[PDB]
Amino acid sequence: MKLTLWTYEGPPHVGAMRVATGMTGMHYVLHAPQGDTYADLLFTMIERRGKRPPVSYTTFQARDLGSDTAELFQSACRDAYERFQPQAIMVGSSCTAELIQDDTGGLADALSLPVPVVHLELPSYQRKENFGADESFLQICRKLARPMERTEKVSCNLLGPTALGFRHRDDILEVTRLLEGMGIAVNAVAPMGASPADIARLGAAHFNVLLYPETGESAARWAEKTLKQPYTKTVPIGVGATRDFVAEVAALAGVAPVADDSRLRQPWWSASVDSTYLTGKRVFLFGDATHVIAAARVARDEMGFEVVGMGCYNREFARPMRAAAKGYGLEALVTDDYLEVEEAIQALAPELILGTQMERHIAKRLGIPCAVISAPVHVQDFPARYSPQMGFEGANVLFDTWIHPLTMGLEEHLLTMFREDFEF
Amino acid sequence: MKLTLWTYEGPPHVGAMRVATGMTGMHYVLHAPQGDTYADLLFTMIERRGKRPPVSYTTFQARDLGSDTAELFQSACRDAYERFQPQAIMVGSSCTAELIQDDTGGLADALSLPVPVVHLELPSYQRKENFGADESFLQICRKLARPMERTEKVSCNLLGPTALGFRHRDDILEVTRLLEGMGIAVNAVAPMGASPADIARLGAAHFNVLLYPETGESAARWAEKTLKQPYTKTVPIGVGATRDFVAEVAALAGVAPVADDSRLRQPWWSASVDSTYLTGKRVFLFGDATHVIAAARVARDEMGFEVVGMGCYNREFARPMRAAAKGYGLEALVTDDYLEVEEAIQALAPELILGTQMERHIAKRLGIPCAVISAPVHVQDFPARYSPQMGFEGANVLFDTWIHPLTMGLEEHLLTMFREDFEFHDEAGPS
Amino acid sequence: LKERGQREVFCGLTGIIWLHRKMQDAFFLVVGSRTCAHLLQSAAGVMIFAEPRFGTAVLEEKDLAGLADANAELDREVDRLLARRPDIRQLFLVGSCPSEVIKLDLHRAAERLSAHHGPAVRVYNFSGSGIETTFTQGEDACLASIVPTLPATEARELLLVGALPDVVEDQAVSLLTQLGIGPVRCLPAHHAAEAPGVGPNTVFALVQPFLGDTHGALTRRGARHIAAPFPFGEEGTTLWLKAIADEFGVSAETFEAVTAAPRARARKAVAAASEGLRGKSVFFLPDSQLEPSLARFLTRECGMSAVEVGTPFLHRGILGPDLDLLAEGPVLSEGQDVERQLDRVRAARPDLTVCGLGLANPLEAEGFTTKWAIELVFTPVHFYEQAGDLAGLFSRPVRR
Amino acid sequence: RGQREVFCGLTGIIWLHRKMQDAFFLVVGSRTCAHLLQSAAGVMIFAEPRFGTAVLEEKDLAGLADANAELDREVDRLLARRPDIRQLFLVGSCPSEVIKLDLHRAAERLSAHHGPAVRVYNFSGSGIETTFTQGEDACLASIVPTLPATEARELLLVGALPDVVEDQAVSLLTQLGIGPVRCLPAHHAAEAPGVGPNTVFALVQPFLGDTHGALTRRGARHIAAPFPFGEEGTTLWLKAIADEFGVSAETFEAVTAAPRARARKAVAAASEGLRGKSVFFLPDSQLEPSLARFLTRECGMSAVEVGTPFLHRGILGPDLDLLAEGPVLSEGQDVERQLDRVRAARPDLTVCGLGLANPLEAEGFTTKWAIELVFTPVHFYEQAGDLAGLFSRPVRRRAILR
Ligand code: PMR
Ligand code: PMR
Ligand SMILES: [Cu+2]
Repeated sequence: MKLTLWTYEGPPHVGAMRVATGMTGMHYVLHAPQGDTYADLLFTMIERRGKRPPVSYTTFQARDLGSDTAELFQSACRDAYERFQPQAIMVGSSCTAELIQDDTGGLADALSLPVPVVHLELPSYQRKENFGADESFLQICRKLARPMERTEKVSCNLLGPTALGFRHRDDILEVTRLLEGMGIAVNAVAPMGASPADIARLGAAHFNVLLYPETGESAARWAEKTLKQPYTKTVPIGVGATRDFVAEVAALAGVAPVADDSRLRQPWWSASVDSTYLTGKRVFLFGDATHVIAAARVARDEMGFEVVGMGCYNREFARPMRAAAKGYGLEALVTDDYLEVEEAIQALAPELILGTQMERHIAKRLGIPCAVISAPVHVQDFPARYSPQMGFEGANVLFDTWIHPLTMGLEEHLLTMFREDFEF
Repeated sequence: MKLTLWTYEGPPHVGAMRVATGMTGMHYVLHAPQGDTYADLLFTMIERRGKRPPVSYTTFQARDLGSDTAELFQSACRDAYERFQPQAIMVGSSCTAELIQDDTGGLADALSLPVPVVHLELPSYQRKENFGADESFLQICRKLARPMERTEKVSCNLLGPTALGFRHRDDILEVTRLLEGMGIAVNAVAPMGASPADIARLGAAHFNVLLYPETGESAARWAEKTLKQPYTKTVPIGVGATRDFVAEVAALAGVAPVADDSRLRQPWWSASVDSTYLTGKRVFLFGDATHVIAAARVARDEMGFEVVGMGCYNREFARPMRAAAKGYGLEALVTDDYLEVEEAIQALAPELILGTQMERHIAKRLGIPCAVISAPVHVQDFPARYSPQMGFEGANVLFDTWIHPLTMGLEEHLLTMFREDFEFHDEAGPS
Repeated sequence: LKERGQREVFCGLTGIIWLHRKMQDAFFLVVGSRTCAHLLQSAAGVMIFAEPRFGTAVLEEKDLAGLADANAELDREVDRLLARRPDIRQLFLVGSCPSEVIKLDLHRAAERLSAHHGPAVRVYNFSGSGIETTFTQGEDACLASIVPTLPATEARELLLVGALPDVVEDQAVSLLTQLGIGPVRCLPAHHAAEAPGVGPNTVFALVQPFLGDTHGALTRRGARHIAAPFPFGEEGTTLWLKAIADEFGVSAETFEAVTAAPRARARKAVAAASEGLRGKSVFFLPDSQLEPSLARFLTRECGMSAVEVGTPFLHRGILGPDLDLLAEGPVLSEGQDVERQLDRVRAARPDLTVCGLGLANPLEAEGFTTKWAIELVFTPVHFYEQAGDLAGLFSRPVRR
Repeated sequence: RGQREVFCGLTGIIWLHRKMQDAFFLVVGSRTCAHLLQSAAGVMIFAEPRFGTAVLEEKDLAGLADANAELDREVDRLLARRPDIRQLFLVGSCPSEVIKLDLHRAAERLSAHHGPAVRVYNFSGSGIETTFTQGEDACLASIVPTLPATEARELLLVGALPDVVEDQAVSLLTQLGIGPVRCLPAHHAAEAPGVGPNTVFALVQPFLGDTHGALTRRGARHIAAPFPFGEEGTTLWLKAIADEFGVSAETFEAVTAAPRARARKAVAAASEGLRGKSVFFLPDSQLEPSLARFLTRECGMSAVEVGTPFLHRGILGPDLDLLAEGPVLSEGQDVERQLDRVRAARPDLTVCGLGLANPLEAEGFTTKWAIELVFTPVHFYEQAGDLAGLFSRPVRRRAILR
């Protein structure tokens, strides 16, 4: 009923689509109305993924509102198998077919396709895309990932990276570099580059690594029991989080905590006399829960920013969010509308607000320095340049991206100061 | 002669300092009046070098008499010796030190420095900072380097990088990655990371790689002649130039030209329906000649930008630039003053002024999208993040950094176009 | 005609994106689920960040398992929004796929809201769901919603039935008054002040091709349709102006004098953009239904050989005027599933591959120079002065 | 003797042109001083500044008369492009001194040749004579002789101070029963204050040493008052001025009671991080002792080495009198020893030069980069807690980053 203008999160089937588009060769066929293929635009433009996302909406119309929708789905699955030959295939429904129940899993079993089929139950009215992605990942792990022999080398699986994710593609590369640096080999990244063969091999690792808890906590928790696999908690955004993560995977694997920090310039580039106006600036962090928490641990501990606000939109992650908010002395804004956060920063007026694209836009509307750290973004925020957000190079990226608004502000402030004085 | 408020290049002694502080264990004992210390501030703050620039200043406050100034220079030479323990010493004169009659090298020899002392001549009134850097490089190569046996594995020399360069750090990381991924090791990147011992070993690499021509080309020629080390010419800024550079270094070393283009995002991204509005955008291109020529290739080929004007601020490399400009249907605009640049931008009215710090500001005053593609830049343009320019990752950087101002404009212009800023016009049928 | 397949077109709500631009005193409350909310959020893009009139009230689980509660709550939220937005004078409830399936009485809801709100806010309802509509058709439905309400005028008036930008509609009006009398009344009223007098003798000038049902709704009032090829090039524009002129009565001399400057204005521009289009293969995929007009223009003026002009919704009584200038060579096939025309594109490789945005990037990576028709509806290219701009937009001869 | 880190006097031009508008500064010299102006201005140069370098190429080296003719041509060209100039400045630089290109006789040559509306004056920011802030001193001291005289008790506090703070000071000071204050109401025209035998000048910024001498030459009367930086400095300054001009203290206690309260409260609010931290006042701007007295007493600091490039005890004695004579001063400046003293003493807060700031901060030293206090408002009451704040900033930043 609530009047929504900018939903931070899409519907959950978008999340399932993100997981499917991320990995290779698993066709997430959908029972969706004609027109719901709009989601393909996100992956084809903002992520600029070349090939069409491996998803086949049934696209039913006023002609199709009865058992004809079931026949549409039947066709969609058998077609998708032959035409778009997968090794694994998803089923599910959007809002419309969620209301017009069609027994998606029953239909998929009715085809009885030789490739595994992952039945997806996606409540599309009370949950959101982060759920959708996590639930889809969990279902495909329980359908394809079975316990098996540990790799003789100590190995880990990165879980969490997901197509159309904030710098996920770069972050996998950075964390892979770091893990290999310690000595840990990455067994299979899922679900951003994995393949159903790789999901089958998931169990072979010694311990999963949670890069993005939003899309990976369910998978890691299930892996803890089914595959007897511990998973690291500290997402390594920023220098301090990187050190903790290094120590954590070191303990988990058994290898020394040596990690090469010769690319760490942020501790030096922020301790410099140049970065002294940055001390005690007010910041309003908003967006993804893990991103916000780690960004706060950076802002208040490695940059000198004073956190004056904090907020989130992952209700799923409200508990750690609130815990951290107490940690910094603030109160977490676990909301899902731009109105609340807008009023919050207007009351607070922090110097550097940062977060979702909305934070940037209503920063501009309020003329406040603006940065981007969280998930909801457009094509510009998806860069072609190597810009991870975790690891040491992630720390440097955070530094530059955060103080760029500040440098712009200082330079424009000067330029207005200069060439301008009382006329007489 | 002219009222210079903006000067692209700096005085020659500044370039000499670039080279000196780029090295590790090289003190640049410089005759200079009290106050000429200011360049240590440039190095310390713009580039954020932890250790202070290893240069000394024989500051003569008001004993300008030749008997005194010579003594100050000698004392400073010896003091810089036993203070900082360098493996070699660099001695020269700056500005008034040229005006004051001193023997910038004779005294240094007279103090019987056991460490090698490289005598520098820097004509402080007809040359610039890029010259100075290149000449200081030539001097240290002559003094320290010496022909020896070729290394068993083909070793390529990354000639050219210095301190306070435009991304002279992320760039050499990228080039080393490409070269070693092909297989060729690097012997000694000579400035921006080379002890005088490294310069002593410059005569064992097989084939030189001239990273940044302007600061290091003369050393490259001397290498080709004396050390008999062929030097590559193309600067791998972009994708086309990178492929050419890869092929060239393959030929010079007789190895396969394998290229790790898995990181290459710029070709695909530029060839996207998201960013076809780029076609037919006049871009003004200023800055140091190498970066401008490379940016010319990138803008004309990889992005489809129609380039409207190519200028440079170093006359030393004018001829290649006029060659390129005649290539692109334009005429080069080699100048030194900001006025002629301002006029050229005003007349041509571009839509993307890729240029030095000053062109960035000329753009902002004129309201044209701006970017930095050259050497004269303040501390902001020296980022902490991995921001190379050559190599494939350099191509990705180039893409995003060049596109970002245009997108800033577009979404800005949109928010203006939008009804929030457009509820001012209305029509009712036939009015 | 999707052969039970993936029809890539959007649900009609995406038309609201520019409709809200046209009628600047009109709010659009969409009752779609989070899927439709995300669609509006995305397809609008930067619209969201400047207080757009895009209420996407999401119907949550509480709105499920209940019908009267749902529309009562809708009444409540509407009242709240006019409390926050008193400037609005026409509220546009729109039918969504979730609204259709739950059988929400959008008509009755709009009726009760109008009743308790009065003439101050004339809230209207229409349908823009993907279960019924397809992209542009939403604009058709939205204007058809106001069609009965518009004042009945039996006097001979002209209706500018189209949402062209001011720099387009104003030019059209200026030209029409320059040759004809021009009792032009733009149906997409800029404000409620310019309420057009639709009627029996108020013959309506159709200017946006995708408008199909519009025809029916206006003709119910008696408003006749001029069989004028659609104003989208040297042929469509000229024929449209001519037919509109003789429909009201204009001498050939006056027409020539009025259109002489535009004729030379656009002839040079179209030629200067056509050499990038001179003699190449085209392929229109069914995104938005402008393709027949685009083929009528581009194939004959810029020499773009017409392979297949796909269309999601083909029309006979409206498309006929520009259909006459259409060559028989192009395949008039309707909107199939993406696989069909995609395989056709792969087989008969076209130089320019106009399609939906979803196929634009893949076929661009698949060696097909692509132009997305999505740009067309926003970019003002629907009259004489912008005929060359349209050709330049279609040109896109990007080299590396 | 040794390596001196202080910059040329041309660094004065950077704030002089802003504070004294309608005043163009031809710094005739080499490309080197050109670069120094470039870098120091940083972003000013983009905002069409009122300075610039008249480069002496080899051509304009041997022939001094040739250089003179070219300089006259350049000056005419500038005034044609800048008719709004009211006082051009032929400021000499180190090359200019070596070439002994007398700009004084040049100023005579082009005084009224291109219009008497441009009063071309000559001073010398050359690093061979002045040291950093000695530039503005030399500029104003060359201003002094051209100034007219007066026949009234006139308060010539020297206008080297930001116009906002200057307006504050003149407001309070006139409120303390004082008339002529060298406060030109518009401040956008040549102030041309009168300097006679009864003229009383109050030194405002310590670096103005030769200005004091010049005013004494013009029969003007100095005020030996502690400099208005912090709380006691500003208080004693105002009290002293009030006495010498003839005003009593009774009204004074009421005029600046609230300002005194704000100054003390703000200093107490900003010195929370500044609790007995050792300060090594490295000689950079010769401004140090005036800041020191403030820090050591009313901020609650511990001075170690309050050095100075030059020491004008004639105007520093007042300020030093409040300074605890424990902390040593320094007339001997050489980084070859200054940095060693800093490293050995391990002061928690050091005001190093900018080129020494980052290196010193790399050695576990919180460095207050000193170029601010000349450029940022750190004078009088309202801006005393501000000054304490910029000093407490480095230690707080160190605290956060450990
Ligand atoms: C490294 C040489 C350099 C540069 C590029 C500038 C500009 C500039 N210098 Mg500082 N600055 C240097 C030197 C000088 N600056 C000058 C001006 C000025 C001041 C007062 C200030 C400053 C600073 C800077 C800055 C911001 C980045 C920085 O250097 O830390 C630039 C670009 C700026 C700042 O850092 O504090 C927030 C600050 O407030 N510059 C002057 C006065 C003559 C000096 C000696
Ligand atoms: C529903 C998904 C989707 C997304 C991602 C947006 C925003 C956006 N859509 Mg396109 N757009 C979608 C659909 C539509 N777009 C709309 C708007 C819009 C325009 C005017 C533009 C465009 C484009 C894009 C793009 C990429 C370029 C951009 O951000 O502007 C986004 C994210 C972009 C283009 O097609 O290529 C240059 C362009 O200029 N769309 C419209 C027309 C009413 C719809 C139906
Ligand atoms: Cu920016």
